[PDB]
Amino acid sequence: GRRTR
Amino acid sequence: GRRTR
Amino acid sequence: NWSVEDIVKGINSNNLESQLQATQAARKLLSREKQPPIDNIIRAGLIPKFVSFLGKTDCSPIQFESAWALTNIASGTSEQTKAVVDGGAIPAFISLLASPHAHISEQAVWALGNIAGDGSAFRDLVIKHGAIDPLLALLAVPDLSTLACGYLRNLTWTLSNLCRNKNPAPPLDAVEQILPTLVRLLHHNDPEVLADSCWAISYLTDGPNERIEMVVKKGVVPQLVKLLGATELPIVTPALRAIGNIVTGTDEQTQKVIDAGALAVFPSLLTNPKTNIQKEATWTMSNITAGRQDQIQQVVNHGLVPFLVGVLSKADFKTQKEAAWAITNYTSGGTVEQIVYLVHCGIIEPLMNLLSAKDTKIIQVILDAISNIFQAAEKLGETEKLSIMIEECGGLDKIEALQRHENESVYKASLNLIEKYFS
Repeated sequence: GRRTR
Repeated sequence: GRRTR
Repeated sequence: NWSVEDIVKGINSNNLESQLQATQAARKLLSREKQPPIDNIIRAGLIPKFVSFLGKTDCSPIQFESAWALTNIASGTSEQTKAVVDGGAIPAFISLLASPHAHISEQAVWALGNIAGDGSAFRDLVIKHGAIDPLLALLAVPDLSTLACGYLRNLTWTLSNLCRNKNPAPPLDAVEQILPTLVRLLHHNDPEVLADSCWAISYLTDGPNERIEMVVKKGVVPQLVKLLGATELPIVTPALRAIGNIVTGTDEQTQKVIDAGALAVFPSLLTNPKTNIQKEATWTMSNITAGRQDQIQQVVNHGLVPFLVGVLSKADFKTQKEAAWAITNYTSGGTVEQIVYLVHCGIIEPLMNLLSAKDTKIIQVILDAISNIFQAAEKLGETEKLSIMIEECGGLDKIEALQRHENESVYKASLNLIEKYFS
């Protein structure tokens, strides 16, 4: 999924 | 971040 | 240049003109490049005096000199910024925002930007003292072009510090109050104003989807995409960071980035000479390939799959690892036809070469992508051709050798691939 980083 | 004058 | 003792003697004279000349001497000391004696000035106990001078409305020269001196102290370490705050400077500087002298008001804007930029605690303390209303009032003109250039740049930078830092993020009502002015600055044709406005937007989008929605709901995405294609690196960098933050939200928020035409800029971003630009652009791509199948199709239609193959083939390792994530997200959510097109573009060979990297997670990311591609080949009954392709690149050697990797997540994936498609 989306990888906030 | 912070700047001196 | 005076000594600290002579400055202390002049300030303790209780002669206003002697105090003015001593304060100016302190400001010139604090303005030198090589080692300003900030701690010596603090240890001399001069900060409370400087703060008192900020309220001498009848002597604007000493207001300016003391504000300038305090600004240079507040620009130093966190202990030095704290000493300025501990002297009561926050409410005094906020009162100076209403000064009829532009150079004095600008100095207060500058000082509050340094204080707020220390961290979330001082940022929220500046907000609690009520700095936002007088700051925004300085920008309440029909056309920003009538303001002085340096004055406008200082206000933009200070506003961006009020948007900065997490744990916690700035108060929602403060962000809502600032956003309309921030959108004005994001459309102002000055490179420094644009850069700092983009940084502020990148701060506000670095959070949960509710925070991202607040920014998107101001219509700034088309302007961000426009600034994404600027020639100034100090503008593209925060613009790309803001775009990358927005595509970490919902698929509808990601779709507005695509609808604004952002994917047309990525051929140059994914080949940019600046390593950090390639890394963040590939990171942005990984979060787009984690979206819907129609959004994956947008990546395909813009010709971006060959560019992902290229970044995976040759780039800095941190960029290559973002590319491996982009492929795994692509293969996880893509259709069979989209996955076949990815292999046809030559993804297999550079994918196998990175199985020799020492980073453990990138090996797990690649093995997941290889697993997803096999599942697409199972639906087509073409697992034998994929196994051959992986063999002729030397990848079977690496998949086989990864069974005595110590990490337990790797041998399971490697063994399951060896059993099901090779042995």
